Amino acid sequence: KLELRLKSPVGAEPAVYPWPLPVYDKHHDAAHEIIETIRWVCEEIPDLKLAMENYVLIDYDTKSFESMQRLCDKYNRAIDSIHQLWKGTTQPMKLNTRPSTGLLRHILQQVYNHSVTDPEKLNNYEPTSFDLVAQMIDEIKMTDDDLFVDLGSGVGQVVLQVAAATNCKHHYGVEKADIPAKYAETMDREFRKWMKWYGKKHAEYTLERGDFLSEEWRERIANTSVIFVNNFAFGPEVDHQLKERFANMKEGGRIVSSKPFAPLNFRINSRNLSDIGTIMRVVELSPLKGSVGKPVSYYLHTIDRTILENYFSSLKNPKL
Ligand SMILES: CC(C)N(C[C@H]1O[C@@H](n2cnc3c(N)ncnc32)[C@H](O)[C@@H]1O)[C@H]1C[C@@H](CCc2nc3cc(C(C)(C)C)ccc3[nH]2)C1
Repeated sequence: KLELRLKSPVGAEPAVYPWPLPVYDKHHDAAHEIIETIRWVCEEIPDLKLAMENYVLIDYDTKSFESMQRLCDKYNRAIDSIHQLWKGTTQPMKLNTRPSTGLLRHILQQVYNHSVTDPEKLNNYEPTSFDLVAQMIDEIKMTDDDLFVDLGSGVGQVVLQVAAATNCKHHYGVEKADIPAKYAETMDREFRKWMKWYGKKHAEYTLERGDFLSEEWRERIANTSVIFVNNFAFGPEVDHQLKERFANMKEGGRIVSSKPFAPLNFRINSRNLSDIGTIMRVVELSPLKGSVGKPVSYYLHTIDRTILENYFSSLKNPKL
């Protein structure tokens, strides 16, 4: 049918690619997706690499189908070879694995390229976040008991990313507007599709329609251990409304944001006991060197009512 097919490394349904090979944006074509996909699978399987590298030269002219099929076939043949070896005394790769950071960037990238049909329909109302978000996840030091929500989910790329790098129960995304929430519906599928295509595990997640300020979410925000929220352009109305939901939150949970929900040099005194800063720490996170008003940093808030307790331990016994 004048097309290309890649064979899944765990005998899942192959990836179909129509010719000519679609270009998605100024820096992303499906041609390189392929090349990437291949060398990423070569990564999981040292054997496939062994069967490929010692023969392949990696590079081909992407303009020619006669040259792209040349590679795909080579790859597809190497796959069968390994699958045969999978019938021998040797074990296959462990199926219950999470993606390595490197791999996952590529995966989410595919999910974007394939689901975002019109890369302009949202980018008009919106203004690599991956590397950034990755940093935050190491900073969050997430434990198997936490719950995560992205407030204002968008198409939920982060929702997905957290779901693959951490290890917890149903993680959630909340999106009000129909457009990005609609894209999220197919973003759900492709992600789950490609994950199976690669044979990698991901925590349960759910990309939802709704407003986070609404009555129902008041409750849920309080139950959620980890909160990512990009609040750069939020405006005082909504900013205050969040602080109240964050108030109810359990002890020790975290909030990551572009803008601080509590001042940085916050000392507790007379006319500030009502303020949210009383129940949380706010340490500043330094930005990754390759990501973009140039001067920007980030803020990690941790629920700490010992901050408060100390002030009420101090009103008893003035040492000065
Ligand atoms: C500016 C943020 C909040 N957001 C805008 C979206 O918020 C949505 N939104 C507005 N108010 C809404 C409402 N009350 N309920 C439902 N959703 C609403 C709105 O529809 C819009 O699509 C965009 C971020 C993008 C989602 C992916 C994402 N990038 C993140 C970056 C970060 C950093 C800054 C800490 C690194 C953290 C989390 C991220 N998630 C969508």
